[PDB]
Amino acid sequence: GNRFIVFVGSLPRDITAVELQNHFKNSSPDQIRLRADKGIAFLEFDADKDRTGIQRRMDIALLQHGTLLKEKKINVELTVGG
Repeated sequence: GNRFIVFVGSLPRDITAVELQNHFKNSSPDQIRLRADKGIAFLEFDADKDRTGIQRRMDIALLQHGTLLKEKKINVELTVGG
């Protein structure tokens, strides 16, 4: 309902939660679940936490689309509404 999810993928085989937390630290996610099985993860963000702040939190997370992580390039897209 009052939350959105970030589809992050293409992650390295050796990925660590430390490297996930430090990336999205500024965007402040609610949920963090890494699935190395497909090199993807799920990051929920509580929209109810801030009606006018959830936007920037998503922007900051979305800006990581194509960033480099542990010598791999990763993707970031929306997941909820398609």
